[PDB]
Amino acid sequence: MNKRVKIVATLGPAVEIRGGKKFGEDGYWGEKLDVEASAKNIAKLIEAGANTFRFNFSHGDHQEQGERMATVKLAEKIAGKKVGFLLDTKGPEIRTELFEGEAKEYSYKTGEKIRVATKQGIKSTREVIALNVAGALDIYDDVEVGRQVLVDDGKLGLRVVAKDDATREFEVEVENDGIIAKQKGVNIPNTKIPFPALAERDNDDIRFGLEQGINFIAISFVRTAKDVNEVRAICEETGNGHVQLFAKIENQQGIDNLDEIIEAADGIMIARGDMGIEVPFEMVPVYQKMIIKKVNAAGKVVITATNMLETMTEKPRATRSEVSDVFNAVIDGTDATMLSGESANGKYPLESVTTMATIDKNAQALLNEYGRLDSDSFERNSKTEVMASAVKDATSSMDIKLVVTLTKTGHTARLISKYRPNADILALTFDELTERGLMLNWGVIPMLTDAPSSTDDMFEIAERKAVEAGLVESGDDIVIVAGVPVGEAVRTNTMRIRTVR
Amino acid sequence: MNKRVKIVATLGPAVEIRGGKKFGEDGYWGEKLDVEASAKNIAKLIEAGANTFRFNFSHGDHQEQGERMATVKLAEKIAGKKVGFLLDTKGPEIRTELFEGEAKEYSYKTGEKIRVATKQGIKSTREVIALNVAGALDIYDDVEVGRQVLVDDGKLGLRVVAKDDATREFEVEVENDGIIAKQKGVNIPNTKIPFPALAERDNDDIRFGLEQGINFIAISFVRTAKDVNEVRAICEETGNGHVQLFAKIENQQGIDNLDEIIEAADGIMIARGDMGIEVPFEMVPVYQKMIIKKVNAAGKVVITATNMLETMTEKPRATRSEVSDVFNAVIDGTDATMLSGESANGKYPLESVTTMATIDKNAQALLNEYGRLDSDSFERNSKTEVMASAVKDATSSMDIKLVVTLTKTGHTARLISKYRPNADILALTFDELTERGLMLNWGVIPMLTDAPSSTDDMFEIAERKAVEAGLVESGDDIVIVAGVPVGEAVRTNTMRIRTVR
Amino acid sequence: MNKRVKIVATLGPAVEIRGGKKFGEDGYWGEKLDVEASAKNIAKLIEAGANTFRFNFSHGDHQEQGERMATVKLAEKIAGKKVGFLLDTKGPEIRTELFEGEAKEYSYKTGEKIRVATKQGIKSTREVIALNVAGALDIYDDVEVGRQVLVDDGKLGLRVVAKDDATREFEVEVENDGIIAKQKGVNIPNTKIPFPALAERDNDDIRFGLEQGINFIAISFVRTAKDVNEVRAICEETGNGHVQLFAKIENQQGIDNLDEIIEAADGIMIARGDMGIEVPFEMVPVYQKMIIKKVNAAGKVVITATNMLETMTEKPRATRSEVSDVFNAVIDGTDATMLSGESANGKYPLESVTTMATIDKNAQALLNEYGRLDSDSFERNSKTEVMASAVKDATSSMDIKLVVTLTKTGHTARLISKYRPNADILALTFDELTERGLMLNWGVIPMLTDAPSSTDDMFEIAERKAVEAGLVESGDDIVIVAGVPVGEAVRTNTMRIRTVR
Amino acid sequence: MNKRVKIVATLGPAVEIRGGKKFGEDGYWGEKLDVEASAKNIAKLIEAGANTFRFNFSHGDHQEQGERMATVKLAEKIAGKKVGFLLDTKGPEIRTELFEGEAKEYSYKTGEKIRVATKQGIKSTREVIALNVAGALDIYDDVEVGRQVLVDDGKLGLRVVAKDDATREFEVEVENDGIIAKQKGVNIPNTKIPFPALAERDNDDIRFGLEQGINFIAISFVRTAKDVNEVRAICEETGNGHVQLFAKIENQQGIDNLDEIIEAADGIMIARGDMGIEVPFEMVPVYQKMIIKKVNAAGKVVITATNMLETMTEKPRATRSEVSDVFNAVIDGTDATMLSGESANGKYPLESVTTMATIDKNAQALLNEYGRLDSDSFERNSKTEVMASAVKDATSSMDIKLVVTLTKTGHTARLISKYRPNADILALTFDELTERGLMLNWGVIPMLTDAPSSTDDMFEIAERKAVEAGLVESGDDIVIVAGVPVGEAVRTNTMRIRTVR
Ligand SMILES: O=P(O)(O)OC[C@H]1O[C@](O)(COP(=O)(O)O)[C@@H](O)[C@@H]1O
Ligand SMILES: O=P(O)(O)OC[C@H]1O[C@](O)(COP(=O)(O)O)[C@@H](O)[C@@H]1O
Ligand SMILES: [K+]
Ligand SMILES: [K+]
Ligand SMILES: [Mg+2]
Ligand SMILES: [Mg+2]
Repeated sequence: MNKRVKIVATLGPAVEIRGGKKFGEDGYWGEKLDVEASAKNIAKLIEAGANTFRFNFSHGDHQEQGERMATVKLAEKIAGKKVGFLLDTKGPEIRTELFEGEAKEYSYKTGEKIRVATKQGIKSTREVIALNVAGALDIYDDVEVGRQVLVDDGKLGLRVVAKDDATREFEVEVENDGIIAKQKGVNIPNTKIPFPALAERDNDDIRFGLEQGINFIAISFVRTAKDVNEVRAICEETGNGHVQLFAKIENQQGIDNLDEIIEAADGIMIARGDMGIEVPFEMVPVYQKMIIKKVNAAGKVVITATNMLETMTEKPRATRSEVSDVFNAVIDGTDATMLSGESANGKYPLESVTTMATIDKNAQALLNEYGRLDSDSFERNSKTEVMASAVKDATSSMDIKLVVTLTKTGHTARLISKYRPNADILALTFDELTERGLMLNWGVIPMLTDAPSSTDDMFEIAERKAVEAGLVESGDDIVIVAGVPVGEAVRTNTMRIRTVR
Repeated sequence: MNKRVKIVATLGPAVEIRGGKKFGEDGYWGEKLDVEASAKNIAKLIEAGANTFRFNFSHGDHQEQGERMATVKLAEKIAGKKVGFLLDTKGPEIRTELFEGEAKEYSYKTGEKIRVATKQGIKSTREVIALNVAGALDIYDDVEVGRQVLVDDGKLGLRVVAKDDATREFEVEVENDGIIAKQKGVNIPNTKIPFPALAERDNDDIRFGLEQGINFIAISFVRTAKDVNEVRAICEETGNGHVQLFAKIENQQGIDNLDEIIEAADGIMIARGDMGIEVPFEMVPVYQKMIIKKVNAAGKVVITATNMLETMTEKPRATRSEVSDVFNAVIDGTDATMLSGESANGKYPLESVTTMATIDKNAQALLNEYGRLDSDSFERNSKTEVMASAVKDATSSMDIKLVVTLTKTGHTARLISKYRPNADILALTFDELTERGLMLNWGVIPMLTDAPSSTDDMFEIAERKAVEAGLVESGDDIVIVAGVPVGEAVRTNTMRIRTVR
Repeated sequence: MNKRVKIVATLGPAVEIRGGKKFGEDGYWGEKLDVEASAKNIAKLIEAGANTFRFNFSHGDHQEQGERMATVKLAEKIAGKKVGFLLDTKGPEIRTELFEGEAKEYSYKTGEKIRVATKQGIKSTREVIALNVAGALDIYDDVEVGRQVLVDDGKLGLRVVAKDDATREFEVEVENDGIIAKQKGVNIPNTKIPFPALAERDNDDIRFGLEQGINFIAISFVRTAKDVNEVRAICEETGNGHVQLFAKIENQQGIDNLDEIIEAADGIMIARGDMGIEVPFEMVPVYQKMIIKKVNAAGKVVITATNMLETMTEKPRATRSEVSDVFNAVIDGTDATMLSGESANGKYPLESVTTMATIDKNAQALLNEYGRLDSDSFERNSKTEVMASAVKDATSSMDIKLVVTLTKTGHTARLISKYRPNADILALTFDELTERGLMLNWGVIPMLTDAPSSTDDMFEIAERKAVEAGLVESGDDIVIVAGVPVGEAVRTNTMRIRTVR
Repeated sequence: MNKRVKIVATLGPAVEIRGGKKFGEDGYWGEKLDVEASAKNIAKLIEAGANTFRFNFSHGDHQEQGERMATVKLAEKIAGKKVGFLLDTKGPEIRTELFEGEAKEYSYKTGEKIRVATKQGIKSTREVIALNVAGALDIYDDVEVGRQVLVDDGKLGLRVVAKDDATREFEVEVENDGIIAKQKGVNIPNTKIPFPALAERDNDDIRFGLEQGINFIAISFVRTAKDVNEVRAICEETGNGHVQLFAKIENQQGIDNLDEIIEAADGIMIARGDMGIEVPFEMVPVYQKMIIKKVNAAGKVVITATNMLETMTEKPRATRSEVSDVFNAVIDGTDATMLSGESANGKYPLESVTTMATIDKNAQALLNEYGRLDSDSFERNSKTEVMASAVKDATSSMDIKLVVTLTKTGHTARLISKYRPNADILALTFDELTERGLMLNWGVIPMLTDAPSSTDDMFEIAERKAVEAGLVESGDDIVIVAGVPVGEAVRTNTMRIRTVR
């Protein structure tokens, strides 16, 4: 079984050894990171099934993100397998503040009346919490009495009971027991804060990521096609046109403008953590099925994320609901499933990846019986798409071990992946950027190979590479597609059914 | 519009000029046939849409059949188009006898009591009719009182009211007004006459046809797989293995043994004239839909025949029921529609072919909306069949002007035809026997071409031949299939989508 | 088996005995009608399955039509079975005139030269054929040289070769051997004769028919809804609002206006004879399938007509194409099939009804497997229609012997019939007009009963009537619908599943 | 919106007030139960949508269970709403023992070494954990070194590293940080402990529960139909034949024997907590979808259980995966969803019921678009089932506000519920046992009414009861089913479509 559903694993201190000290150990942050040992841990995750690593710029500074990115490069060499590099931005969001005098939280216990400051560039006291609003907007006039301020994915709730004009402070009452922690999302539902289409912090973080070398950018809180277009401009201006942009849909505006966002973007990341707070929690499942169907229909990449194996942050086994959620996401038709704290911050990062790989592999087996996606309803809008439909027909007609595509830019691979064929898809490409770029497409196994010359037999190369990759053996039937001949073909125009020597 | 449904046209005196005298003219039979003029008439029928000519050995002697066959050869040269040659046998049947003293019929008017002789090798009187039973069986003991003797496709009915042992004669009463004519089918329903699996007259007629050069044999009254196998043995023994055998299903036994007959045969001819008398007339439509579905499922050829444009024997326009029957046969999924008396014996032979071509062409347009055949339900049982399914998918995905196959034996063409693609199928073949052999397959346009060498580009040849044939123009999209490379491919393994220069 | 598909039989001299003489015997016309002997012949057609008799006013005169209708009333008493009475109007048509002297017809040969008069109010001679043009129009200026004049369903073709202005006569050449009989329909394709809105002759014929007592009117050549509305006004004005109007679609204008025509009418008669000459003959099958689907969707009645068993006019058995046509019309979804010359003019009127009943009964058995109609796609537009859908669901769920509806106006029966349930429909109604009115609805067995009182058990009456009818026996399962209770119910609101005691 | 998907809420100390003290407050257990205050808390859960309360006999003792059941009877009076009573048996299971002294639990760290006693009838200490094995079995010889002992739904893992024959103790190493609380389920995968047919403890617990008055029994670890039959015998013997048995499928033996188990039982509880440890965790989603389809096909009840809103035990909002799990269970076709620790042990019992009701209500709205269940494939095996199919057809055909069934035993309501109609189902029944008995059927609103006499208008009563319920208003369309007339009817035989006055 080759795992068709791709895994995005968020990296962080959990797999990072510093000075021989593990995450949570006293004096850990004071130490310098141990690159080779940290690299070996990451390589296990690669071998376990991680197809792309996510670097959340919401937390670590550029030195932290850059060193972690460098470590993944050694991990690829240790593993002998390449992975995608994905950058997740802060976005038009609100996040929290530090405490005075050595405090890191207050036993925020239910029923008390306390305060949240709107004054920007400051820090907190037990009776008054400061919002490090991204950039430095003043939201005092945007929030009315009766609004709710939620801290840490909604773990703790604050009701605005009054507004103090003298200090520009909200007087709030704790609705339940919880923890106030730095760089924590703060959600204030039903609130129209006018944040910028692209904040300078995001612009700078993206440029830093582009200099390091990344393949994908996940843009937090995309509200319109404009949020995508601004990032696209930076990628094109810097000569990084190959970078794919995944819009993060996490609010009503992103949902209202979904069709326009899908058209501008290369894919969607269903950011359920913020979405379930910004919109009614009971509507997220409805939106998730609908987003997956729409993104697939557009031949784009969809990632399901947040709380998928949440319990695995503290325990070696996930809950029944967590396994069900990962299984259903695959059935709904997701290209990829994602791990956040489970891989970044948890006690069982490798176990979380292996557990997700096992469920994803089991669920792929039931796509024929229970799968929601319907390739039969699609309009075939181009000759390459007609070929992708034909390949899917071959995989339905007989037992096909592998579909091989010789693709220059990955277009043929994306269309074949879009059709969800009953076969793994080996994408033979001629450059590292195209190869890494296909890593989140459902069922695609990207493989680097020499660009073919006019005198080469591309069918022979496809069989040779598939055999080298260990994906096929003598007697197996494979479907191979290419644009023949090289140098005259305008597009993928040929389908061959071949029995492996 | 290229006519996908093939037409089988029975030849006869109607298009044959003898001594400058037309059929029906006094002294016509006494004259010698005019080959070139007769050839020009046949060429018009070829141009009108006849894809195969049927020679009924039930009527004319070997000199008549042989000269007619020779005339069709000149017609192909005049027309510039080749047609199939089909031989129809007498079979385990009963046919009628000559009258004494210059009489050719008696105004057989209803209610009289008269006689039918069983004595073989004799001739008739108004009060006593002789049965020229094929070969010379004695059926006197096979027919009981109360049985019905029907003459000329059931046009006239005789009820057996008594049996005279002294003369071995049946005493019958005329049930209705009609004509007793020579070499007329005589049906005696619910009668178990034990005729031979292969009569000597049939064996001799088939050998004569094989010496002349034929592509198909329609075997009258096939009751079991054995009837087909006996003919198959003669074809193989004489070096005529290329000949295809169409079983004629015209009785309950043929219907009971249909699955075995289909397996032994290359196709079925639904001989409705005898079938509608041998079995309840109201069941023929049920059998017709079922036979077409079964033969198509087997990738074999099905021909619907008898009374299709019957009125056109005497009038220039068919009845509403005749047009409906031809239209429905195409909708049911027939490969071919047939003309008997309309082309052989009628006053409007060319008009009958043109009328059938018009209805068949109109009906092909409604196959997507009303067509009974369902390719989706078929098991794809071989790699060439998987390719045929893939070609059908391409024709459904986008507008394909033509499907081209380079086929050595016609196997790929038959499987593509089986799938009923929304396109004409140009079958490029390397010998005349394969070319003529594909003439009754739905949508197949056979074309002769040089056998390809290892250095040829078969895709270029396919486009060149299609353009030469006038079937495609610049900008048209075509699907081309072949076994590449020539000399190493085991079978059709390649599908190419090409835009015509 | 009960025959679900209804039969319309055209009456004429064929079933009539004159002074102990049959049609086709010398001096037949000079003898008075043997009413009782003629009535006995008609009762046999009723017993054989004719559900309605058609009186073609294009033929003969009011006395002949009135006498024939009285004979049918006698035949209903002799058979103990009621039938519908249908009047077929002349419409905006051209008919050949009576001939001077004794002649009823003349035979013509290909190439003969004759004339066609345009002068109205005169009789034909063999050499000069006169026309009865609706509205007494002069068509001389409407017909150019080169136009074709066709006689009797296009059986005989006449070519206009010259025009004589002195006599306003067309000089024509006979194109094929044929007959020109008195009162035969004349078609002049590609001409635009300006026929009137409603000819006075049609107003007279309709008023005469309503006075005799009829249940249906088939309006010839309906061009627009106004043609239906004019007839509707006469039916309403005379207190004959119960009469149902079947628009005859026989020209391009009717096809073009089909939706408005269906909306105005109670049903459609597919008048294939004129339609096949008025429009390309190959399109009639396309139009037939489409009309049947549209009329059924509208919950109205569709009759397929002309040439269904044409050969049975002269012979005891129909052709294979004729049997195919009747079977396919049932499969297409027709409520009724019709006989014209076969029952009015032929040698086998009773046999023709019996043969059609046999084919129709066999075809009904294949509706589940091959039926074109799809009740699943219908919008249920009213509470009675929702009950009709529920009744069909019951018939699909289990073996239902009979559906019984207690209907004051037949609306519930029409809706149940629209749904094509897998059961016979016993329509218990309280007046003879409603009873005769349902005779052409698919599967409906109309039965007269006393109107139920508010103290009656309608479920018990339904079982008793079905049992007395011999339709069901002990242990049979039946579905019964009614509006309960009587006097409070505004519509059929109840469905009962009952086992026969 | 009425919540069609039923909720089972496990009761416990969480909703209980002891001497004016809440769960999670010092000295709570040393205070007498405040019955009235506890009853008021429970009434809120009833108001929020709990349809049945679950009493887990694996926990506490008969006095605690009996007192809790009495409090629920009080809560039913306070809410003016009735709920079902469900008893959950211990079954052939292993549970941790009570601890010596005050301790209810102990915390353990990874790598700690402790022992597990096999001796029965003793209490645990922190260093030596004792087990209550069903049937008081000695499992020492059944467990080898290297086996894993899991505690509390597999939350804590223990590895057997040595066996001490002197004390019959297992030496184990703690594999992950976790807690060992009293009376927690213990799983030892890949072992075959020979549990008895029905433990005497289960016989006692069931008899005690039946005496209190219960409507349902969930049988833990059903291995075969015999497990169901033994409980059934006790219910029947005691005159409690009305009690429904839900087999809990939580091991491979139950999965293997599912068809026989479903046949013996009234329903199935998908006990995912034990099932996820007993079988590969990735297979639970496959088994869940399959069990729901099979139970629904059988016209029986299916409950999905465990970890549905697990995070709500400690927090006010559930995770994204938890919400996905509840939504998917409804989409899969579950009759009911369940709360365990969330309602019995957590800080947010009322909120947990409210959150589940909200998700269940939203999910019901997407059943038309995404529902897995397909009533179209069912065989209608009886006349009442045919009526149920017809009712669903009515709800599909038009906007039906409510379906009302007058059912003596609830059979008609079960059949209507099986069909998943697009409407609420008001079940009018004549006894409280039938009424409580229908509380877990999908979409059924059970309502007590007087048994109708033969002079009563059942249709009028149905409308009046629906109106008094506030379920319908003037102009609403309702479908009513009944067996009419009362005293002659052997089953529901009538369907009425009625508009509310
Ligand atoms: O068939 P389409 O969808 O019009 O795509 C054609 C385009 O795709 C390409 O073939 C790219 O395909 P690959 O990257 O898979 O080789 C371009 O060369 C070409 O312009
Ligand atoms: O794919 P299948 O159905 O096994 O057929 C394979 C056979 O068909 C053939 O390719 C014939 O095909 P063509 O006659 O169309 O060239 C044979 O050479 C081969 O043995
Ligand atoms: K982020
Ligand atoms: K023959
Ligand atoms: Mg977010
Ligand atoms: Mg024959």
